[PDB]
Amino acid sequence: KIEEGKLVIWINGDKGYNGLAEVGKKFEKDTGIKVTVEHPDKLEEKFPQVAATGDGPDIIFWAHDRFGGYAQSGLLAEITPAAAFQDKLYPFTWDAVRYNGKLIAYPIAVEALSLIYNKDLLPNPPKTWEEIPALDKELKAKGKSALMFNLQEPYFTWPLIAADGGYAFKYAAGKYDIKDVGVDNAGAKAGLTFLVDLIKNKHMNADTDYSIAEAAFNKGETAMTINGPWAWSNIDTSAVNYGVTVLPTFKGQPSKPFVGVLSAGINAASPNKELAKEFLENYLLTDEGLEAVNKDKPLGAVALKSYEEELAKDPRIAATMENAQKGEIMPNIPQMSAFWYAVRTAVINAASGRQTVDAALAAAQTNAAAMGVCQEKSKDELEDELRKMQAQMKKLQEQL
Amino acid sequence: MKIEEGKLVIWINGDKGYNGLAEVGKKFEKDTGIKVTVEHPDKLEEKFPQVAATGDGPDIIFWAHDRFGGYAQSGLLAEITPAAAFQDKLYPFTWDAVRYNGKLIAYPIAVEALSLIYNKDLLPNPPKTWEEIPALDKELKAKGKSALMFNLQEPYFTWPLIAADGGYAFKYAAGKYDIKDVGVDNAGAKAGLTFLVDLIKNKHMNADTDYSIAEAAFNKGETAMTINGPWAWSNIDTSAVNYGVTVLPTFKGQPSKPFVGVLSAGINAASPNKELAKEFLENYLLTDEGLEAVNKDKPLGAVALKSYEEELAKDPRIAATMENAQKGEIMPNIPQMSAFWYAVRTAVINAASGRQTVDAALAAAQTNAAAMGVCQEKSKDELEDELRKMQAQMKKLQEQL
Amino acid sequence: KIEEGKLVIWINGDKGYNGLAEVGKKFEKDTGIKVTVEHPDKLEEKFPQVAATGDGPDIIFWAHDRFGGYAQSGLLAEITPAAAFQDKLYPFTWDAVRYNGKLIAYPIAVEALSLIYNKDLLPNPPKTWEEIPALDKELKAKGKSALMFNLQEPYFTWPLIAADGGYAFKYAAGKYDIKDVGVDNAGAKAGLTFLVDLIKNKHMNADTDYSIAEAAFNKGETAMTINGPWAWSNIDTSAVNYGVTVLPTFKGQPSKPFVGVLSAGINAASPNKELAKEFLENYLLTDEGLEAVNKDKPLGAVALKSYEEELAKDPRIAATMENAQKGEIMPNIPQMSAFWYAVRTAVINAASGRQTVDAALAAAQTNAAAMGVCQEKSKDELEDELRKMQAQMKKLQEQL
Ligand SMILES: OC[C@H]1O[C@H](O[C@H]2[C@H](O)[C@@H](O)[C@@H](O)O[C@@H]2CO)[C@H](O)[C@@H](O)[C@@H]1O
Ligand SMILES: OC[C@H]1O[C@H](O[C@H]2[C@H](O)[C@@H](O)[C@@H](O)O[C@@H]2CO)[C@H](O)[C@@H](O)[C@@H]1O
Ligand SMILES: OC[C@H]1O[C@H](O[C@H]2[C@H](O)[C@@H](O)[C@@H](O)O[C@@H]2CO)[C@H](O)[C@@H](O)[C@@H]1O
Repeated sequence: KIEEGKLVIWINGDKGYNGLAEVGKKFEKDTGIKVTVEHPDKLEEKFPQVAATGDGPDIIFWAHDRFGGYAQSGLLAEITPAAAFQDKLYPFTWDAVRYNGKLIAYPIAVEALSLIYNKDLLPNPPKTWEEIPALDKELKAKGKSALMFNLQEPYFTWPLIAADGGYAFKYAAGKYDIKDVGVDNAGAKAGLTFLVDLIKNKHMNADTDYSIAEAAFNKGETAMTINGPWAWSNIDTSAVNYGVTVLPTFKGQPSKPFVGVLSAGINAASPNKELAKEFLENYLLTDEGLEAVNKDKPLGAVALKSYEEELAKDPRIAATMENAQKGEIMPNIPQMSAFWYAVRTAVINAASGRQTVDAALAAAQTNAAAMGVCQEKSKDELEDELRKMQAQMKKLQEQL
Repeated sequence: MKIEEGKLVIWINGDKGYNGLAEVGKKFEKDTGIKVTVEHPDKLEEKFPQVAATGDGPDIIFWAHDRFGGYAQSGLLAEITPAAAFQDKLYPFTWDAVRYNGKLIAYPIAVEALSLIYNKDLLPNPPKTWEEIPALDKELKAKGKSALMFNLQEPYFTWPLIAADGGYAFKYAAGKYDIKDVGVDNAGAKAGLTFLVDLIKNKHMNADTDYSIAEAAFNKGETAMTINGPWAWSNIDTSAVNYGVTVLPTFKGQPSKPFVGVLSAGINAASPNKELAKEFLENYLLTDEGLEAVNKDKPLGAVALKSYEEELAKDPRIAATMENAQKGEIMPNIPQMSAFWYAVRTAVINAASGRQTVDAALAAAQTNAAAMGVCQEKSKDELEDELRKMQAQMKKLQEQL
Repeated sequence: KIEEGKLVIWINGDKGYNGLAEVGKKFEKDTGIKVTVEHPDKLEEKFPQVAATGDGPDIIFWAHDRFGGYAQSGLLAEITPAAAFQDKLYPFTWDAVRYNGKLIAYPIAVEALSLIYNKDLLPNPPKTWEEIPALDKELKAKGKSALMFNLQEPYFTWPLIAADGGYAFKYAAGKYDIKDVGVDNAGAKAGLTFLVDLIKNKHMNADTDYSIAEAAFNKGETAMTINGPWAWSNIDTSAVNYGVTVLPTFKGQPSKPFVGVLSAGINAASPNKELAKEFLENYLLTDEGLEAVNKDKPLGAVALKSYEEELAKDPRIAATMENAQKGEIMPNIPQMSAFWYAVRTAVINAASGRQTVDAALAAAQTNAAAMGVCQEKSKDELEDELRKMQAQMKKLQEQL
C-alpha cells in the first residue's frame, strides 16, 4: 500500500535530498500535499523488491541505467510529457530514459566522473595514469599519497578499464548485442592490471571505499580523488583548494567514464501519478527547483536547457562535460544489472588478490551475459546464506 | 509399484471417471485373467515423472496431452504403434496432439474444454461479456447469492480470460513454437488478469476460492455461474440444479480462449507389461462400450473415437464444449509447458492475493516461462522453502536453550 | 604464491611422474634450476581452483579436452614455440591444443583406450561385445570372469556408447554445436543399455573402479580389461601374459574411444614462463626426454615425430592407433566439462539401477548443453550440503 494524496520520493544519500525536500515544501505550500523525501540504503536494490509488491515510493531517483530493468519488470509508469515540456530538456537526455519506444522517466542531470586534485598539494595534475606511481612515491616522502578513490563500486574504476578498449555491450545495428561483452578483451585486461599493480605497489589499498576516499581527500591526506559533481559540496566545506579536470589518459587513450543521467521514475503502483507528474514537471524541473537541489549537492549538467545555460559557465561543469564526451552514455537495458554485478565482483576479487585479473575478468565476461533465474548475484547470496546457517548451526551444537 | 509383471496399474486424476475405468479394468480381468488396479493419487502429473525416472510408477498414466512431450523428452514414455485400422478409428487431430518429434507417445481419449455453466433458475439469460459480471453480482448479492465462482488456484481456469484479448503461451510460427517468444505479459494478458484482480478487489470473487468450493457453491444454488469442464456435469446432475452449458463470456469484445486438452493415456517406458497395456487401451478402453463406461461415471467431453463421438455430439453440452474449444486452442505438448504453467500459476495466485502487482507478476512469469533450465522457477521456490523451514527449525532450537 | 626461478609441474598419478622428474633432474644440472614434479589428487579440478588465485604449478599436464576451458577461464598463457619447433610435432596434435586461433599448450602424446586381454585365459579375444556374456558364463565356472574395467569414469564406457551412434557435440558447419548433443539418441541408448544388462546379469559390478579392475586383471582373475598405454607398465611387472588389441564391436560397429592428446600448459600466473618453454621444448620434447617419461609409464603415440617413428614398431602402439583411428579426437571446448559430468552421472545412475537408462541419458542431454552459472555439478553440491545440514539438525533435535 502506497498512501494516496501524498508523495513519497526516494533518492540516493549522496545527492541533494535536503534541497529536494525544500522543493517538496514549496509543493506542499501551493497544493497542501505533503512530500516526503527519503534516502534509504541499497536504494537501487530496495526499489524493485518493494515495488513488485505494490509498495515503495511514488517517485524513484537513480541513474538511468537501472530504469530499463525496472520498466521490464513492470515497475514503472509511462510518463506523458506534452510536446512543449519535452522541448525544455535536451533531446539526448530524453533518449537515455526511452525504453522500448516509451519514455519511462524524467531526466534530471548528466553525471560523469572527473579527476579532482588538491591545488596546494599538486599544482599540476598528471595527464597520464602511468606517471601516478612516481608521483605517489614523492608524496609518501611528504607524508601524503597520490590518489584515493572508491574501489568497491565498479563505476569508479570503469573509466580506466574502458580506456584502452574495454566495453560493456557492443552497440551494433541499432541495438546492444548482449552476446558481445567487452570486459575481458586486451584493453580491459590492461586497465584492471594497472589498477591491481597500483595496489600491489602500495600506492593504493584494495579496502578503500567511498567514505574513506572522500575523508582522505577532504582532510588533505591524498592529492587526488575520482568523483562526480555531488561530491564537490563536501569539498567546499573543507579547507581544500581543489580543481576539477580531465581524467588521466591510459596508454595514450582518454579514460572513458560511463555517463549517467540521474532520472525520476514513477512507481507503476502509485495512486498519485498525476501529482507526481506535477511535482516533477512544474516544480522540480524548473530553474528554481533544480537550483535548490543543486545548492545542496551539485547535480552536474542539468537536463533543463534554461538552467544549464547558467551551470555551463562553471569550469567544473566543463570538466564534467569533457569527461562525459570522452566516455559513453550508459545502456539502460535490463542486462545492466548483471554487467555491473559481474564487474563489481571482478574488480574487488582482482584488487584483493583473491583472483588474478585474467581469471576475474574471464568470469565477468561469462556472468555479464546472461540467463536469468540463477544469476551470479543469486548464487552469491545463497552461498552467504548457507554459510550463515552453518555458523548458527555450530553455535547451537556448542550449547548442546 | 516397482511395476509388477503380469498386472496393470493405472493412474488417472480424481476428477475423472476412475470408477468407470475400473469397470473396464474388471472386464479386462474377466477375459484375460490380468488384474487391473486404477488409482488416483494427488498431484499425479508431478508424481509420475519422479517415480517413472526410477523405473517405478503405473504401467499406464492418464493426463491431458500438454504434459506428454515433457514426459517423452525425459525418456519416460513408450512409443505407441497402433495398426492403421485402429488409428483410423480416432480423429487425426487427436493423434496430432500426442505426436512428439514424429512419434506417437500416447493414446488420445477425449477432448476437454472449459465452458460457462449457469443456473437457469437463477439466471435465465447468462451474460455474454465479462464486463457485465460486476453488476450482475451486485444484484445477486442482494438476494444472498453471487454471480460467479470458479477455481482460482489453477491457471487452467483463468487462462481463457488472460488469452481473450491477446495473451498467449509460446508464439506459433512457421509450423513450430518459439519458446523464446512468450506472451503472458503483453497488453492483452495484462488486461485480462487485471480484470480478474479487479473482480476480487471489488469483492465479486474471493482469491482463496478453489475447485471443491466453487463446485459445492454452484451445486447448492449459491452462485449463478461457474467455469468447468465436462467431467463436472455428473455432480451437477446429481445435485438436480437446472443448468446450462454455454459459450464463455467475451472480454473486450473478444472470445475467451480456453487452452484445450486432449485427455491421453501414455505407457511407462519402464513397464514390463507394454503389450497388455496396448491391448487394454486398444481393445477395451477405446471401444464404444469402454468409453461409455468411463463417460457414465464422469463425462469425458468430445471423445477421440469416431463411432462413439457421433452419438455424443448430439448433446448440447458437447456442442457448447466444441464451440468453446474452437474459440480457444489445443495446447502445445512441448516440454516447456510445465514451466509455462508453473509461471502462470505463480503469477495468478500472487496477483489475486495482492502479494504482487499484476504487472510485476506477469513480467516475472514471462521470464520464468522461457527459463532454458537446470535452475527452474519451481526449483528456486523449493530451495527457498527448504531453507526457511531449516531456519525455522533453528529458531525453535535456539528458543529451547 | 608461485616462486620465481624454479619450476613446479603437475601431472596425473597414472602417468610417468618419476620419469618426468628425471628430465627435471637433467634440466637442473644444465641450468641450475630446481624442478619439482607433483601428482596431486583430483588434478583436473584442483588446477583451475588454485590457478585462478594466482597459485599452482608453472606447468600443468592433462589431456587436451580440458584446456579450452582452462584457457577460456584465463588460466593459460599462449605458447610461443616459433616455426622450427612446431615442425617437430604432428600437425594434428597441434590442432588439439589450438583454441580460438591460439596455441594454448604443447602436445605430448596421443592416448586411446584398447582392449587388454590375458593370452593364457583367453587366447582368442572376442571381436564383438555381444559375445561377452557367454564368455563370462564359461569363465565363471573356472572361478574367473570375462571383463572388468573402470565403471566410475565415463571415459571408459564412452567407446561402447558412441559405437552405434552416440556423440558429444555435433561438429557441423565448421564448429562444434553445443546445442546439438548426442548422448540421448538411439545409438547412445543401445550402447548404455548393453552395459547395464551386463551388470544386471552379474557379468559386472556397478561399483568397479580403476584400482579394482587393474588389480583384478593383473592378478589373473579377469580375462580382459579396457585401459590406456599408461597401464601396461604395471601389467608388465605382473605375471600376466597380455595382448593389446582392437576394442569389441557393438551391433557390427567399432567402439569409438574418445582420443586424448596429453598436453602441457603454462600457468598464466607463472613468473617462469620462459623457463617452462625452454624446459618443454628443449628437454621434455626430445627423444631422450620422452623416452625417460615413457620407460616409467608408456605415453602412447608421442607428438614428437622422431621418437614416434620408433614407438610405432611396437604392436601395442599399433593397436592404440587402430582404436584411435576408429574413435574421434576429443573437442577442447569449455563445454566438455558439463558434457563429462553429465555423462558420468548418467552412467553411474543407470548402472546402479537408480534411474532407467532412458531417463538418465535424457537428463544427461539436458545437462551437457547447460547454461552458465547453474550447472548440474553446482546443483549436486548444493543438494549435498543441504543434506548434511539437515542431518546435523536431526542430530541436534536428538540431543533434546
Ligand atoms: O558501481 C556500479 C554502479 O554505478 C552507477 O552508480 C553510480 C551512480 O550512477 C552515481 O549517481 C553515484 O551515486 O555513484 C554510483 C556508484 O556508487 C550505476 O548507476 C549503478 O547502476 C551501478 O550499480
Ligand atoms: O492449471 C494448470 C493445469 O492445467 C491443465 O490441467 C487440467 C486438466 O487438463 C483437466 O483435465 C482438469 O483435470 O483440470 C486440470 C486443471 O486443474 C493442464 O493439463 C495441466 O498440465 C496444467 O498444470
Ligand atoms: O572420465 C572422464 C574423463 O575422461 C578423460 O580423462 C582421462 C584422461 O584423459 C586419461 O589421460 C586418463 O588419465 O584417464 C582419465 C579418465 O579417468 C578426459 O580427459 C577428462 O577430461 C574426463 O573428465
